[PDB]
Amino acid sequence: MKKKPFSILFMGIEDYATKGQKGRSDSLIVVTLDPKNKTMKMLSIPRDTRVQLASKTKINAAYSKGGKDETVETVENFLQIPIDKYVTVDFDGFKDVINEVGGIDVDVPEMHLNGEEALAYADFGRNDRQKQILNALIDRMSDKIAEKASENVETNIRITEGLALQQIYSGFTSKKIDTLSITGSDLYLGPNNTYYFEPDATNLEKVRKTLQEHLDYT
Repeated sequence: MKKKPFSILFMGIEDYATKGQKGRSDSLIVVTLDPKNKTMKMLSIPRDTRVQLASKTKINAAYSKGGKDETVETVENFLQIPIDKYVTVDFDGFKDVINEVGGIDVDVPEMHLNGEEALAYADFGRNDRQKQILNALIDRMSDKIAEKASENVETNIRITEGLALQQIYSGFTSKKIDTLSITGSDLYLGPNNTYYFEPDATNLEKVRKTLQEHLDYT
């Protein structure tokens, strides 16, 4: 595996059976990796962020009207960086994969936790707990667990690469991820009061530059 930096979009569903306005994603987390330098940054995109979908401006419910490929292109558009790898997991598949690696501890407002727990252990308060979980999973190992956990998710991360990665990132990596944030305010629209997260322009542009530089990308 080359050691060029690259991005991963983790998308969390409930379905795999998504169809109407009810297919939407629950979690969107982006990680950027720079293997050569054993680095990593991480970003959470709040479900209600108000974006142009890949022309009104709606939440990032691009999965519902296009599936994975739409969420990916919306996110690329929103972050101005290429998404190289993706990972989509269900509610079960999630719980599952956690059991697999052995479960893991977090923290809670520490303790271990079972698929069901962590799974239920989970805007912007939910968001902190999700990175918590990812963060725990990443620490939970910094050979078959892959094969299994992998055939349970939509992804384009091959086996060789995954193994190459936990190998490169065994050393130096635990609570070091440079975690970024999308900062915005509340915006309510219409009578019924449909809620939107409106991201702060200024921060967005600093998040973009940060990631762009980490991917070595203009």
